[PDB]
Amino acid sequence: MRECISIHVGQAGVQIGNACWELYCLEHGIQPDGQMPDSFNTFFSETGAGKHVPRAVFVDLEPTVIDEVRTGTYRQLFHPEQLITGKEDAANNYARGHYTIGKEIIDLVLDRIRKLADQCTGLQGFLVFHSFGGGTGSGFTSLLMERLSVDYGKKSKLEFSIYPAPQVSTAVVEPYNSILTTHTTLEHSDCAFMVDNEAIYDICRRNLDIERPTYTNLNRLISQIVSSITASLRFDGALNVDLTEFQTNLVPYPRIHFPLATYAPVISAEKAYHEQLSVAEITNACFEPANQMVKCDPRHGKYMACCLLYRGDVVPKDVNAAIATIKTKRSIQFVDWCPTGFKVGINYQPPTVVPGGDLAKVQRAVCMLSNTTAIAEAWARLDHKFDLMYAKRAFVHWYVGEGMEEGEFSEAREDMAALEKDYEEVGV
Amino acid sequence: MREIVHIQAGQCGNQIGAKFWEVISDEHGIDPTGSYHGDSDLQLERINVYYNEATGNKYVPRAILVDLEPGTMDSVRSGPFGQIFRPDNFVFGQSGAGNNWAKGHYTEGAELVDSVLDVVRKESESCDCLQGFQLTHSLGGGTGSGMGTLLISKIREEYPDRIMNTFSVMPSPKVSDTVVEPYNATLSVHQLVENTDETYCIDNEALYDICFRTLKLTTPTYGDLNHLVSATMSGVTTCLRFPGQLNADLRKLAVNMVPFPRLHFFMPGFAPLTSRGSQQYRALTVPELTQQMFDSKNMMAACDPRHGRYLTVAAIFRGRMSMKEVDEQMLNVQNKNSSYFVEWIPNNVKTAVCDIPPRGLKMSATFIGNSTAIQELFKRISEQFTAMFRRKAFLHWYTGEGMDEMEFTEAESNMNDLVSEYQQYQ
Ligand SMILES: Nc1nc2c(ncn2[C@@H]2O[C@H](COP(=O)(O)CP(=O)(O)OP(=O)(O)O)[C@@H](O)[C@H]2O)c(=O)[nH]1
Ligand SMILES: Nc1nc2c(ncn2[C@@H]2O[C@H](COP(=O)(O)OP(=O)(O)OP(=O)(O)O)[C@@H](O)[C@H]2O)c(=O)[nH]1
Ligand SMILES: [Mg+2]
Ligand SMILES: [Mg+2]
Repeated sequence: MRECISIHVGQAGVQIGNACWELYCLEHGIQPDGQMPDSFNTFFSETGAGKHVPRAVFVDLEPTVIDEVRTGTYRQLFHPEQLITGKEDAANNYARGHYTIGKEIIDLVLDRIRKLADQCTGLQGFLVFHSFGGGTGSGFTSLLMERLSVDYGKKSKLEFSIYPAPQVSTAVVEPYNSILTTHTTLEHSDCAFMVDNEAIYDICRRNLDIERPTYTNLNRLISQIVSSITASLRFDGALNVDLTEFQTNLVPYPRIHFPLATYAPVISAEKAYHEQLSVAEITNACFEPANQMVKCDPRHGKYMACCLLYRGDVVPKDVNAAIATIKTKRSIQFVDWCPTGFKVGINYQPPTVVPGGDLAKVQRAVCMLSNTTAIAEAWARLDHKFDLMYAKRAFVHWYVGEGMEEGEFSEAREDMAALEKDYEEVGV
Repeated sequence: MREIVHIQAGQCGNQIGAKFWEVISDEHGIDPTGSYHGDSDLQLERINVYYNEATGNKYVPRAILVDLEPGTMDSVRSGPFGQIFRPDNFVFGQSGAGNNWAKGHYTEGAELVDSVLDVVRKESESCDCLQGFQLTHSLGGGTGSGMGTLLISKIREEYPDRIMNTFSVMPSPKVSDTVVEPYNATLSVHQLVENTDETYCIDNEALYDICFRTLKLTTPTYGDLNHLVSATMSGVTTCLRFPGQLNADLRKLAVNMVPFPRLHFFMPGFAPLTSRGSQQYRALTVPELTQQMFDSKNMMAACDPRHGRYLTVAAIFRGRMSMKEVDEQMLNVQNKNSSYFVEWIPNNVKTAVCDIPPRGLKMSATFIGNSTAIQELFKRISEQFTAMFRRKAFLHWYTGEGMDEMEFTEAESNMNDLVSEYQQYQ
């Protein structure tokens, strides 16, 4: 009866989704056809003679990544109708992928979510994977979230939005389309689990010491964090924290919802033989500036709240000492108003990590969130990127050519400017 | 989907075409008959983008060929993969228009556009959806190519939404067979700046030096000369034809490397480029593939990139790799060479990847760059155009069956007005 649905979008969601459902198909013990030789109810649906299909929907206007899925090994379980393919992508262009060509596809995708929402008994909410730099992965969501918000305003629409690094910005115009969406993110969604792609390279090159990562190795990591959030509503636990609880107690104000993510233990197999991976160890492996995957400096900021989603063989007694330990630390800090910001979710089931992946078969795992003020320094870089060229008005004639007027650019930045000031307001 | 049509305007384009379609067809595992024979089932999933499925399990291209001379058409269908064409798309004319640009673009070609516009009007509407009208025309020298400026100025009336690429071969004084290259090349630019949304300014001057220095070849034969120009644009389109960890189309390269519509010229680059003996002594990694492209010598554009700073670039890598090596190297190059890149465009560089590299190479690459350095080429042609124009010469070929003298001033003015925009950014 506990239910939620995944909305993979753009090049990012699909590359994540082929590796995100790589996990669930191995958590429950189901072949990549769909058969399962309850927990699965939230993301599967028991249909036919032993064939469980995911409650996903994939939308990339590029027809290629889905054709890799429709031809790949997961061709069978994914329903071919919700594997939207489009005709031609928006070419990393927000205004193009919003209404010019996106309107051709929103009419279709909103039927499957209405098919699944009507088929699902009761949802805690949605979850939408996407990236800012994709343009069509981003501007489509600017149009999708408002349709789903009007269609479903009471439900919670969280998002694991990829975010470009200040150094490794793989695109050229993604300084534009990022802040254009964040004006739309706060309006409709309620928590944007931001993630950076350059940080994970620093996560994996050092902790699990991989010399050269692929997006596969990167994506197999960000599958565990999402599964760890949703294991409460999907598995048994001493202290279950389903999707509707932690979003309520993590977000103080209705606009300040941008928690950076974190996962632990992130270590190779050879290195895991050495550490016992105690709760005081891995919990302390979450707050250092390294293991965070958003490329910000948490020490300069201050946590408001946090939410620890333990897994595997875990008991509260040792984290009860841990949550007391960090409150002694002065390098780590907390805003004055929140005395205690540590939700503690447990699941007796271990991660059951993917095979062919860098991660190890640890019997313990942690996710972690924090609605900090340190995230403000992230887009303080990007807001400088956007502001210096919009004054020059470069790369804008494409957006103008697609329909979006110049006024939206000034309205998206000033909102992020006004959004930024709140972090100094709330901080003291 | 995301179809693309491919035209040959001039004797250059066809020998480029016969190699353009000899790497691609062999990149899809194809014989001269047309029937697929490759072992990989992946390389057919978007064979449609160029070819059109015909009977007998035979795929064939949408290769439009125009020269105003049959002597070049005879070379194509007789050569290797000469059967892999549509004889309806082979087009002929009486005379080669005399290296004029006044005969083709106005008189002797305008009596032929109706025979090549209808077939692309046919063969563009024949398919589902398309991205652009790319071609291979010598901007100077042969006038069947400069005639293509008419062919490009009219598609803008038909398909203004789409983007017309131009794999244009520039002129150059160090290698100038044709005497009137400034006449036809300078005037053709008056249209491409207003019509085209992309342009890859290949130039034969440097393109020899890449063939001497990098490969150490005794003599550049045109057959062995275009195997790298067929590959420099196959690597542009491979991102469509094949699945990328990061994907891109001809429109993504446009919007992410065109700050302003007139500053849409480019200089390409391909790597790895090696001799036979000097191949085993290279690392075969992204740094080895990185410096092989950014270096001034490996640049088809006859310019010195050390002078003019790259506004924007793109690096369509190929072969399965790690993105970190593709990210940090493109990121390191942007920092140390801070002068060769621009301040007010952070992270100039793009990336793009595929999992199907070309045959023989386990890894490949490709480079694109919009830079201030192209002003050197435009100065180089306009500095001598005015010499040939001041104290007018050959103008009665351009007055008869041609244009007024004021047409030269408007083009030269708007062409010199263009170079100032590059000068604005250095
Ligand atoms: N990249 C290449 N460029 C070429 C080749 N052959 C010629 N050219 C260039 O083309 C220019 C000469 O024009 P053409 O080759 O198109 C001869 P064409 O029949 O087009 O003359 P017109 O009949 O006057 O149009 C000159 O600048 C040469 O450098 C080639 O095989 N490859
Ligand atoms: N975290 C993560 N990021 C990715 C992955 N694949 C691509 N990206 C990032 O997505 C960002 C924006 O580009 P994309 O979203 O891939 O572009 P796109 O969605 O193909 O854009 P369209 O061509 O319009 O579809 C880039 O900076 C990439 O680093 C992935 O598997 N994981
Ligand atoms: Mg895409
Ligand atoms: Mg000729």
